[PDB]
Amino acid sequence: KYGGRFTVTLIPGDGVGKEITDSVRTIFEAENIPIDWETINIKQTDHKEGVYEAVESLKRNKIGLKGLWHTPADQTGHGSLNVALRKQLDIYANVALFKSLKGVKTRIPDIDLIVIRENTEGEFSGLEHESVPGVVESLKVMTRPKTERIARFAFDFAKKYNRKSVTAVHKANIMKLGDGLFRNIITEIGQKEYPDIDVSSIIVDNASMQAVAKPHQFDVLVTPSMYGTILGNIGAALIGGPGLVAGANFGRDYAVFEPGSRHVGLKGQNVANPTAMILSSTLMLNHLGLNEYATRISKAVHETIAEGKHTTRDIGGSSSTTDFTNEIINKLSTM
Amino acid sequence: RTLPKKYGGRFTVTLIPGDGVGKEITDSVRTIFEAENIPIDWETINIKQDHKEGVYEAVESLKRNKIGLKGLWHTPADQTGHGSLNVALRKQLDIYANVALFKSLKGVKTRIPDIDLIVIRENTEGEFSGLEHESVPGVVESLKVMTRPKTERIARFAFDFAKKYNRKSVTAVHKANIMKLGDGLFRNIITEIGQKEYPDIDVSSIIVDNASMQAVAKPHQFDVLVTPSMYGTILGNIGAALIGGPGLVAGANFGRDYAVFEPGSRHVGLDIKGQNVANPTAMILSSTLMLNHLGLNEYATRISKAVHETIAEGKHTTRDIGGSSSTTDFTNEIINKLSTM
Amino acid sequence: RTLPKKYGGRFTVTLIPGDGVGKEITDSVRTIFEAENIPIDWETINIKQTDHKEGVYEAVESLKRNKIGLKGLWHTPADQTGHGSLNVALRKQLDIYANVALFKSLKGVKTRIPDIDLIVIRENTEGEFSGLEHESVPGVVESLKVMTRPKTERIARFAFDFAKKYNRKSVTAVHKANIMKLGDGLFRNIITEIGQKEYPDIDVSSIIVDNASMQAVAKPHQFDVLVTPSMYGTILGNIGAALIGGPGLVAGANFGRDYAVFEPGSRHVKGQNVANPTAMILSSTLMLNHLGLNEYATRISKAVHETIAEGKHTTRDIGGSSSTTDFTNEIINKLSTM
Amino acid sequence: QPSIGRYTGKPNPSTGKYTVSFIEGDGIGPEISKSVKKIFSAANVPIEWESCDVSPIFVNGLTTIPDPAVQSITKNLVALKGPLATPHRSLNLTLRKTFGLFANVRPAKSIEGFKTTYENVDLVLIRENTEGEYSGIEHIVCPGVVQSIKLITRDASERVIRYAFEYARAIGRPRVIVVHKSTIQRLADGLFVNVAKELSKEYPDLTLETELIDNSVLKVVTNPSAYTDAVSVCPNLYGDILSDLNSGLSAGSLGLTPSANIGHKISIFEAVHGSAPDIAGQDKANPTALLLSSVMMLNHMGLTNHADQIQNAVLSTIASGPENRTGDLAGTATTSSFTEAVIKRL
Repeated sequence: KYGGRFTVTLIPGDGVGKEITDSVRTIFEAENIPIDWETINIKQTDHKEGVYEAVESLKRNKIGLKGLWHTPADQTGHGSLNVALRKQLDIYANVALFKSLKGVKTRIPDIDLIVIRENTEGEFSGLEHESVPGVVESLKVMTRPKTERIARFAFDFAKKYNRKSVTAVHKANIMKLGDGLFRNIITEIGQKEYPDIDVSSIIVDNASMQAVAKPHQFDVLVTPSMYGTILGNIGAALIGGPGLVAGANFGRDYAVFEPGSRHVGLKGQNVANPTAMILSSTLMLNHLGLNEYATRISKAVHETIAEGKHTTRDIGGSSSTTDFTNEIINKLSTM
Repeated sequence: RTLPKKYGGRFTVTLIPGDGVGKEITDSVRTIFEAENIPIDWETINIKQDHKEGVYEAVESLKRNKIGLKGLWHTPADQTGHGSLNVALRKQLDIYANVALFKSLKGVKTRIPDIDLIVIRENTEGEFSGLEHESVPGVVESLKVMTRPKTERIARFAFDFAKKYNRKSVTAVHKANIMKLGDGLFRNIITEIGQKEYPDIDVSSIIVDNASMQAVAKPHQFDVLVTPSMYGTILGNIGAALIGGPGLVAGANFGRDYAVFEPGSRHVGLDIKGQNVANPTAMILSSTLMLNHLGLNEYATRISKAVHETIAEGKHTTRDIGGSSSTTDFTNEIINKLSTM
Repeated sequence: RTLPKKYGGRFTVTLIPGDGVGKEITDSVRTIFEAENIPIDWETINIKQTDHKEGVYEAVESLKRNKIGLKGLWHTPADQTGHGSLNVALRKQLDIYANVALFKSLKGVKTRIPDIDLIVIRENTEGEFSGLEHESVPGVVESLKVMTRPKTERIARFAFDFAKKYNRKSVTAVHKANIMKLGDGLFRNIITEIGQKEYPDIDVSSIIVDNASMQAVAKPHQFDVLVTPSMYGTILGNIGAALIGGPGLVAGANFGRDYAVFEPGSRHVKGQNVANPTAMILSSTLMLNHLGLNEYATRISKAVHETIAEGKHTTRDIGGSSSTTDFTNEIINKLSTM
Repeated sequence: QPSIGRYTGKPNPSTGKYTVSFIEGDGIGPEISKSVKKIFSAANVPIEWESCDVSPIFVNGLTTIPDPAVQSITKNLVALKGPLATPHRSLNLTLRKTFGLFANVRPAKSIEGFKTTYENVDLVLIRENTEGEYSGIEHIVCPGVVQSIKLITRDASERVIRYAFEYARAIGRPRVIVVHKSTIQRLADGLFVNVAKELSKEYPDLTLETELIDNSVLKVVTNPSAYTDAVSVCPNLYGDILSDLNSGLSAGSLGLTPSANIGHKISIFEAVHGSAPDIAGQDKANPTALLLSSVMMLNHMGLTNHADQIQNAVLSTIASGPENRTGDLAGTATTSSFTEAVIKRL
């Protein structure tokens, strides 16, 4: 029996981003949710005036829902918006949820892993230079305060969602110093500050092999920037594609929700799967303290995709994104 | 990370509800907070039947979150500042300053009107760090310490607090007439730190027995009182009686890195034993001190106005301030003025 | 316990004599000191070329105990430049971050430019002294050096505090901010800011290092206290040495928060008993001042200035023909009659 | 056959048999090498062995490879090593440095008739071995801060990339796919891709595609078969991870995986699984991985007939029927019973 409307920043993205964003807008008005969108238009992933406006809007509203650009830049974590979010807002933790869905034909069933990845360092803060012709040199940093943050974040997350395992993924066998620092800080913070949670380590190459062969052994994966993308794409393939993967990005003061795989591989009008955007939408709702709304919307989409009717073409259906949205809205009125 | 735990605009705060009544008044706050849709996630700690695994879990939770809201146990230990939890907070977290706010409320019948005093008591020494022994039968000996660094902290805390909340008087309460060395040290350090570091604030001294008499007879002369552990409980209980009982007294406990909010009188004379009858005011008001500290406090002003308004109109008031409603009724009335606010 | 080690009025100080010539000049000080009956017990550390890692460890351990040290020379290229095991140990383990060299002209020494009085203070833990160098493709060497604000703040405060204490009126930061706009820019800026906010009574200024080199050999008098990064201090210091008649005349000291080590400021950059002990002796008096003695320091200082003023008994590098022993004995002689 | 790391032939003047260094290694090494010799003798192949020891000698603290083995392998131009345990510097890393091994070839194929979780996978990955994180430098910059320094060069890249082309041609595959990370936000990958495009024109029979490593893993895992007409190359950085993910697709472990280390003249062939000491002597080892590296070695030497003989029938087909296999493949056979079971259909 509330008394306010949250203003949340909405950054739809390109054409497909607008399609899937609109699906959420549609479901939200239909459920009559006390949310007013402050929608921002950026053109390119680098449109300078749009990035500034989006940043300024997140500074005001703190919460944000963000669609896709299917340029290579948005999908990898670079491009003006992503670096502005990371440098200006200090959004340091990327979370991706890979849960298997009831009616999706997958080679390995019943998957449930979370991948949390550090977002301000390593790959995202280097220097590269070509100082003699034909020689490129990279200089990257790993620091203890940044890795302490991401550790506490991952443990705090495990705690809150009753996960029992947190595994640090690193390459400390070769990078004995930097990735060694990473493995150690994670395991120490585990033993002194979070005893109820099982800490472990795995070398990233072994974790890749292990993830495609026996995914069930994993629960929460915490990794540096450089390995998160690879682990996240194995995760997306495991559960039936990028279209299914919820996501969230957190800083101390800001949160921005968005599909966890950046739709990397996911062509035509009104055919795209809106599920990742909708599920990210419900993570946002939980965060906002709504989440009664979130349980309903979540039930609706799981139910919809469970019955092979009205499903979108990437999970074996033949319906348009609109058809899928309307089916969901339909089960919502009768619930 | 010396900072309160916070992800994406939401604070995680430790919640330690306490016993049965503590859970009732704690739930009042939980209820008002969800109703106002405040960005706080409770990490609630169940201290099951000065049980050791629960105390460890609360300390550990406070180390992570830095901020806490704590209810009551109505055992004699919790009310006096002893018992496993309180010593853990004091020894492990070094929470050294206990603050109790005694402001008179608009609709409460009191023998002396318009009271506004603050009692700040030292929480790590004196009573709380002694040694006691019976070495020959029938003879008990106490060995207590008062040290200058601990008394300097509490002085600066008191003065910094007077500065922040525009109080103009700080009075040190002591027994230097008898304990010329120990309580002399206390009175001296407070008055020196006053003259050299806080000139805009009036420092003064009063012997504790005289302060007791003065507090029940002419409370208006006092502003901020600073006292050692041993006299703060007594001054605080006079304070509580003056404004209508323990159920109306906000409280806070501070360390350098930690803060824990809780009713300032420990609901001492908050008997009224029955189901759903206890006054949640002290817990709620302490709740708002916490909001202020977290930097929220738009929320704190609203919640504070709601409860002051609700108790000002004698309707829906709880039984200890002359009403006849349950704690639930009182909570719902507050939430009601909040939606229309 | 962070004071020099002292029992009943006697100080224990670390003595690291060095190589052959280091031992000659060190012995000169030992001799003058016993003659003046100074309350100092040497804890002498011999660093042998036949137990060397073990000698550096022993000298570090001795300085940790005593806090004060007097150090001679090795005339290997390593000791003269600030590298080599001892110097890095002093810098990494003891955090001795400030090198000071005193270039005062002496009364009886024939110099092309007269009456010089400059002090060069150089940062000793960063830049040159904390790089990384690698050859990753054959024929290509890459250097990676750091300049940090906390290290440069220390050295700034040190230099200003030093100017204050010894009534110097000018502190000039020497840098290369015209090319290294970021790193040496940081250095120039931090020095000049710390000057204006914390030491207003002292004139701050800046000079590009190449211009400072030209300016130092042509018109040295314009300078008072020079503060510089590691890489330029050696160069400025050697101009300083040449200006006053050579390395044999240059006092020096090295400071950390908890430690001090005194030693000739030019690192003496070879026959028996011919070397000039003046630098070592004068560094010896800087140590006495520091220890709070310094009545003793004024006397010893007057004795050597007086001895070199009269061209008799002077050592061969400042135009005399006497041995280091003759020079020492002359000084001790003026001391007894003092 | 690839012109890049071409095998200089020459059988033994007298025996009419090619000389091939061995390095049986340790743990299950001995019994797996034994099995390779019994199948090489039983199929009558033109090869005499020459077991080498490569135990890490130290010279100036820098790990060095014993001179007996150096001369043996430099002369024979080919070696076939089994597993070896983990002793200062890396044993495998010095091996590659001394023999000029620049390319690592890692096939991951499904076994016909053996039910694994993924099917119809036939992947080929060539990765650079010289530079990258192998020649990398780490150091502490400020008190809690590790900085890493990694190098990539045009020369070393135009070399794994040449080899990738010549190897695609040599096994009949249309596409070579260069795998890289965001090309515009890392000019190290930009250099690798440019070098690939420059060589593209000297190999008109081959199609060059480029792919983001993100996309490649998404595709390969959803549908491995989509890459069985291609040869992937990548910079040393992602090589470790990709090749181990491929082996997870084909088998669920490194147990059945062959590998080749190609140099300008020398080339070493090895299984990539461990020594597995706790199963040594007990006759439970699985020689398939080392056997398949034998095939790769034969093919590199030109003995194509023997290569297919020992691969085509043999262990490939004998891996059909559960009373064969071995403990690792939920089988019942023993390393001895397996070896002759293969000699059966040899």
